[PDB]
Amino acid sequence: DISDDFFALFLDPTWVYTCAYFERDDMTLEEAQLAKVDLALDKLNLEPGMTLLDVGCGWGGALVRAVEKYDVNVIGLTLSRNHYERSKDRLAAIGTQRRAEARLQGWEEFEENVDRIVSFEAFDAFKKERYLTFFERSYDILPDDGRMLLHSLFTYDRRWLHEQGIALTMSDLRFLKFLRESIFPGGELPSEPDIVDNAQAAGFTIEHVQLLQQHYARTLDAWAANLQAARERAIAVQSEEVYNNFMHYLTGCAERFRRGLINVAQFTMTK
Repeated sequence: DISDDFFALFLDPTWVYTCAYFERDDMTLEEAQLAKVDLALDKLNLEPGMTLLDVGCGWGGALVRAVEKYDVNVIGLTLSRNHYERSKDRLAAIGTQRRAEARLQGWEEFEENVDRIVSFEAFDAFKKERYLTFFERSYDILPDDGRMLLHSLFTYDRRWLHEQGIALTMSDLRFLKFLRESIFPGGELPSEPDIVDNAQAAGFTIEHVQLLQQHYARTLDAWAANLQAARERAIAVQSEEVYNNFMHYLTGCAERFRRGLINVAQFTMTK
């Protein structure tokens, strides 16, 4: 696995490794990551004491913000031990009377009632055979007035891209191979209908779709600039091969968000 010490060289202090939201053009990376979390959590209409489930909680940045700003009980799920350990430690260091727990557990095994669900860039890594099952389970554990904010990457097919004046280049195919054949996201993404049609089949209404395509291009630019500035320490923690691979991933994904080849969006999902 890639060490937390490597990610610490280019992530902001929230340890959020998903698309930020530069709500104001002059926000720092940290302010834009908190704005992204707040943007999602505001759509859930949280009241203090509600229980929020975070599917794919990462290193705990969103849950920590959820407790601190919104005063909710939180459950975070992750299958990554490095993610679980940091989430566990950070939530315990919060001074709160609320429940704040991280679990080394997949959503497929989680069956408690919660009031609201949020998920940042976990869905686009699910198997397509689990798309509907995820929304059926999400629907089932939410109350009658429950809400879910699904933040997810998705891709476009050749024909839609052509209608938008975009074509995939040989360079784009070589990058697509490098994704699947290495350890990075973006390979085998869902389409937008994969999200919308399965969510609606499970009974959800799509209240709102907010695209963040160019916010991700800026986020990836910032991670790449941070990593370049810390290149020597990055190579010491890992290796030159890993540094160059990460730099190829970050700049290559930023380029393809700017070109419009893929997208990222927050789907406000109601019952």
